[PDB]
Amino acid sequence: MRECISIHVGQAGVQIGNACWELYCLEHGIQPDGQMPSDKTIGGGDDSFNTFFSETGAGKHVPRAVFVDLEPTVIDEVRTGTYRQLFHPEQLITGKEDAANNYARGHYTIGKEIIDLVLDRIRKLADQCTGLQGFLVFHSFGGGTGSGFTSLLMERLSVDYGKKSKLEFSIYPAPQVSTAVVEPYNSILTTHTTLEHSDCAFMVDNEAIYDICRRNLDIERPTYTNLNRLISQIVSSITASLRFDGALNVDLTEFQTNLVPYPRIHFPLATYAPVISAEKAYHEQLSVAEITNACFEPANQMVKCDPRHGKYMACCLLYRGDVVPKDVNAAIATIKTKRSIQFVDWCPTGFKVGINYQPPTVVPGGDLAKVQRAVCMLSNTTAIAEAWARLDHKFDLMYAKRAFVHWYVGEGMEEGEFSEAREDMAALEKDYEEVGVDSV
Amino acid sequence: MREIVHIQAGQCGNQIGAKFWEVISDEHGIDPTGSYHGDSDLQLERINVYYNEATGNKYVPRAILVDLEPGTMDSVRSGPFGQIFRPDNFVFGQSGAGNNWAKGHYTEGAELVDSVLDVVRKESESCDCLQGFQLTHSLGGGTGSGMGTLLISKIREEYPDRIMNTFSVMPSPKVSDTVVEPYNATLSVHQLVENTDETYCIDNEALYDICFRTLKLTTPTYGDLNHLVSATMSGVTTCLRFPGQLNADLRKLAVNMVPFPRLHFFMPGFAPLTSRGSQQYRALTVPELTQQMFDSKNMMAACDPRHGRYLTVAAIFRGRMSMKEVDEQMLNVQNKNSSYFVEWIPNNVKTAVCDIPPRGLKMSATFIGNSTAIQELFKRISEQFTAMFRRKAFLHWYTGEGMDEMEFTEAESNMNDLVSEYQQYQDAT
Amino acid sequence: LGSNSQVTVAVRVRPFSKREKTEKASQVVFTNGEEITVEHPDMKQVYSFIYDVSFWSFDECHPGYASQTTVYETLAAPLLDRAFEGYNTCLFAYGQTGSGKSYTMMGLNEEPGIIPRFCEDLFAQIAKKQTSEVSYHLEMSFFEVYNEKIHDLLVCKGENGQRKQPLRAREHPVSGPYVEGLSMNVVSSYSDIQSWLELGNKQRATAATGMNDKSSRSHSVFTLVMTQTKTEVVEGEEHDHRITSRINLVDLAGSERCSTAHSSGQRLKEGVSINKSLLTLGKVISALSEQANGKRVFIPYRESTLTWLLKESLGGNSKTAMIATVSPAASNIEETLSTLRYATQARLIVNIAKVNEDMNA
Ligand SMILES: CC(=O)O[C@H]1C(=O)[C@@]2(C)[C@H]([C@H](OC(=O)c3ccccc3)[C@]3(O)C[C@H](OC(=O)[C@H](O)[C@@H](NC(=O)c4ccccc4)c4ccccc4)C(C)=C1C3(C)C)[C@]1(OC(C)=O)CO[C@@H]1C[C@@H]2O
Ligand SMILES: Nc1nc2c(ncn2[C@@H]2O[C@H](COP(=O)(O)OP(=O)(O)OP(=O)(O)O)[C@@H](O)[C@H]2O)c(=O)[nH]1
Ligand SMILES: Nc1nc2c(ncn2[C@@H]2O[C@H](COP(=O)(O)OP(=O)(O)O)[C@@H](O)[C@H]2O)c(=O)[nH]1
Ligand SMILES: Nc1ncnc2c1ncn2[C@@H]1O[C@H](COP(=O)(O)OP(=O)(O)O)[C@@H](O)[C@H]1O
Ligand SMILES: [Mg+2]
Ligand SMILES: [Mg+2]
Repeated sequence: MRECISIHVGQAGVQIGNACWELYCLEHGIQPDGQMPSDKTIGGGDDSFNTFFSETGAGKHVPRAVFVDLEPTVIDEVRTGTYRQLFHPEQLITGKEDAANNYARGHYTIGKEIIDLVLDRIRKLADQCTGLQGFLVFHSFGGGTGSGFTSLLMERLSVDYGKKSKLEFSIYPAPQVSTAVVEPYNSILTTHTTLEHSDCAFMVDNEAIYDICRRNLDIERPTYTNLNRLISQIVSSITASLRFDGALNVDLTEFQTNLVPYPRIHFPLATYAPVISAEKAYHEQLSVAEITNACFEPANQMVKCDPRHGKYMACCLLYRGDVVPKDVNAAIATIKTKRSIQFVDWCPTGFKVGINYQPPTVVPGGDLAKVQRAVCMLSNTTAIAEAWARLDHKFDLMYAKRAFVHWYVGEGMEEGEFSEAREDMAALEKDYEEVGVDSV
Repeated sequence: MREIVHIQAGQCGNQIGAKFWEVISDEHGIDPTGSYHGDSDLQLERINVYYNEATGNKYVPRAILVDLEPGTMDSVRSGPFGQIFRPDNFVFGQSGAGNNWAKGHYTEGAELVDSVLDVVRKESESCDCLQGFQLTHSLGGGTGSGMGTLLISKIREEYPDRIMNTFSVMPSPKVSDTVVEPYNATLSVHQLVENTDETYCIDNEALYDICFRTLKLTTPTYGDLNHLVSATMSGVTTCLRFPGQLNADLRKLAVNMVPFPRLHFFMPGFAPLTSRGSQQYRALTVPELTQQMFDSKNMMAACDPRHGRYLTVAAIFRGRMSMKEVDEQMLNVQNKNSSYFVEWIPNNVKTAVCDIPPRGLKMSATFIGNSTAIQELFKRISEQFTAMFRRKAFLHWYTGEGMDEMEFTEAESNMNDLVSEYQQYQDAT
Repeated sequence: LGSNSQVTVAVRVRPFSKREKTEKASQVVFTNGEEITVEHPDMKQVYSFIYDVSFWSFDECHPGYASQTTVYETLAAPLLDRAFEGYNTCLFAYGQTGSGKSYTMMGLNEEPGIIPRFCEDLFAQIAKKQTSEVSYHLEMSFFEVYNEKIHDLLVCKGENGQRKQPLRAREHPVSGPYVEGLSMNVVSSYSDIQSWLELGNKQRATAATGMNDKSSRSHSVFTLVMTQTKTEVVEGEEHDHRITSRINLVDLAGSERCSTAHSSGQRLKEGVSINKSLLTLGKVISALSEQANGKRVFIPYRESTLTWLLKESLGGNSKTAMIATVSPAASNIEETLSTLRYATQARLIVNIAKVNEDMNA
């Protein structure tokens, strides 16, 4: 009984959470009604694992998830959908006054009326814990909730709990594509506030996943269900060692160590190679020598930043299925002998490994195929600086004419804070430059 | 929940309001008597955005009419959708303004704005939350312009933190809907630029051309023009009344479209418009909409966007669709026609989506655009204003009803300063 | 459209405050003479700034100690002299809550600022010219901005739970913008001016905050209209020439980071209203600085009422002084940098002050 607590903030968070708990439910057999025909069928079992789920004497397994938001258009789909008899009715919807895509509303004005309830709910889900391990936020840069509420929440949780992991997932803004013209402000501000309180922040980018879904699965008209299912498989792969039996198990405290060298450079990138439909499920062997060489391809990442424009700095590879630990070592070795994948002269290892025996599930009427083995790689590399610089440039083009600043000011934000966030984020680019200069 | 308070100031506002109610009801399933008669459930869930409950599952609308003359109220009462309104919200008078702003902002309107604000208070305080108002008025008159501007002023003095969106009609360039237009229009712009958060500009000539060119209508009544205007008024609130993948309330559009406060005057548009015969030859996919929305013909603003640069654009879609298509299409539209956009806004497009489409179209949309091409509409008004003010062509009727000559120069200076504010960015730096 | 002119800028550091001493705050500001230098505490980078005038009030013992009787004779005396020469004049403040911008202008009962010294030098200099050839007349006004609404300061409110008369602005075609219902009272002796200023200071809105126990949460303006009628060569009756002048003394408020100076309710609202007013004036200065560089630029005055009622002072026809009050604290370092940045961006403004006289003959 060691427990992790999921928190979902915003439309994107709630959608990724729905896609994630669908996967968990189809994995353990735990159903929408909270009842599991696995403990009361064979004569015993612990299939619904109590790390992400809970238990009630009536067989109802209520999950550990708040599903926070500030607009009832999203949570009411859960409350009036299939997974209504599963969650706790304390979903912490406000019903009122969406943030309108600014950081100041969801950090000062409307957020402060709602955060104490969320903290009380987290405390109530953490007092029946006999020692938890960490949190998992699902926020989206390019909004008011994902940018401000996550900042306030990781700021309050760095005061009460303190010595606990506070990992997060983040929809990195695409450079060209974007569904908002006020997102760079919120992005730099959240990277100013969610820096000294968080530990690791796994980034994704809807453009790269569009491209890979087009190239591999052959979908020309994808919608966010298929995107969130990939992200659900990723968050399952990074949360399986607690939830299933394995050989070389990874805990949540081991991401802060092998991946966050400096306390500010903790912005890695996810990748999940065996993305193949049922048609291409055949004609491929799908061994580790193919997978791990596909996960490092530039055209299979989840962020739109070429790894070849920078040196790799750390990598955590987490496998699932029939993996014999000789193909993994051979794959890492033949990946090390390549001249494109370039490592820095203070991390020769850079190849953390993790194995698990439970294969991945499959959603009916889905998009992916039944593959006996899966892989998920999380890379901390120095290319991200370029992407950050792009956003930084946007911040310098729009702030130099005080555009949109009345809206942030109207919710109490103090322009000096914007300049401070800019100067703070520039030093991080300078740090990414420092960590490429090889030793003398 | 979010709740809009409709107001209908003048004849045009009343007609558009009736058509919009006759549009939103058939969308939510309400009948003329007030009862629910539907097929789905997502209608009654967010019905409080526009409606209230009376007693027996009856649904009355949150409309608050105002009109100095008595005819339009009786036309809206005796019409088809007239038995559903609240009769105590009819707040009219007699002895209309007479195409005089002075007789609709100081003398006659001063006697009835109190009653209209009483109804506004009664209907607003009932609400749990409040997202803003939604007025419809027509420059070129005294009831609409005067009374609506005074009401906006008094509301923004009372309820400031909300949005006083209004779907104003502007005067056409060539034909004159009324002789003394520039006085009233310039004064209304003086009383709107500083007392609003968003505003929409509709013009009759653009809608005539849309009716004749795309829809292939040779005799379009006012009802068709209005039926071409309630469309976007629905599309704006579609992401509040219905669910979707990417939601966008009015405040989100306001934050993303108004980079500087005064520059909130926009150009609206609808997507799938076609003749009753040429519908079986067209493909109901997304790029056909996206090229039917950016064209300089669908825009009701009577100002070609090609003569300026889109500072901002916003697109509210409604249907089962793929977001890759929408995002990539907006990206390639920005890349192709880069000269018609700006460079210091890197991404100059906002997207927003619903999932419950319209009554008969599998795929609908709505477009809003802040461009520098709308400075022409005010340049024209100011030129007419100078031509008619340099020797005081029709001014003595405005002074006698309590006004002076300095307010006119104030409004002229403000309108010209706004034109200059747009022209500062019309030119590539 | 007469003679050219330039904006005068002056900087002023305050000594430590109690909240800074309790927090063990360091000295991140130093003078290398007439200049200003800031060293970030972490020792990563330096910045330097040069102005036309600099002051120092960190301690009473250093050399070059610029006190209240010194900033006047360095900055304000030229304004009174150019007023007697006919020109218009403005002096306006800038800074952060607690920086000392309602201590340099108004002052204390035992440490007068410019306002209780300007209108005294006025009368000490008029007594030397009380002859029958130049006859003077002085009118005063003292108004306030609160929550983007104008208010009059020198008016006895009627007995009621809420009596603060809202007023409106209006654009004159020739002169410029102005206020309606303004009590443009008359002044003859200091005994009346001091009383009016006492009533104003009483009526100005005040409250307690974390950075100032007596914070002023409104934008105050003190206007003096001076007119001197003079005799010249004429064919008939004498005393026909007239020279006019306006003297504006403007006390602004601070940015007020709403987290540190924690407050909720009306205080937060007027702080954000104050913040919006401060946010448009920086835009205005950045737009007026780019006039001299040779670029076409818009100068938005109508996004805030303060800039709307001070168009003549930033640009227009007025020789203008900018007093930038800063802090030596290491915690209040970014805001001080922003103040100095807006100051050096305000130096580059060029205005056109013209001697204003109507012969009427
Ligand atoms: C199979 C089919 O496509 O039928 C269409 C149709 O043929 C056309 C002509 C419809 C038709 O639209 C018009 O006839 C029309 C006439 C003058 C001015 C404007 C429109 C239609 O009436 C429109 C109507 O669509 C709706 O009802 C929408 O819900 C529309 N409804 C109303 O406005 C409405 C008003 C009064 C009473 C009932 C409905 C709407 C749009 C936005 C938001 C809410 C509602 C439908 C299916 C059609 C007809 C009936 C021909 C179109 O409707 C709209 C708003 O775009 C015009 O182009 C679309 C699609 C077609 O071209
Ligand atoms: N991966 C993924 N991203 C999404 C999804 N929906 C929205 N987004 C991202 O969310 C961003 C804008 O929405 P959000 O940041 O989530 O806004 P929010 O968190 O709901 O907060 P609000 O402003 O109240 O809507 C966009 O840049 C999208 O890329 C989704 O279903 N999946
Ligand atoms: N676009 C549009 N304009 C209309 C409609 N009905 C009337 N108008 C125009 O609105 C203008 C202004 O009329 P109005 O101000 O209401 O007259 P008033 O009652 O004296 O104030 C008239 O010149 C009409 O041509 C309509 O349905 N749509
Ligand atoms: N030069 C100075 N010497 C000593 N104290 C000063 C000086 N300047 C300011 N102060 C102190 O700072 C305070 C003035 O700050 P103030 O300007 O009133 O804040 P605000 O302008 O934000 O309302 C007073 O309490 C005063 O004692
Ligand atoms: Mg939202
Ligand atoms: Mg003060």
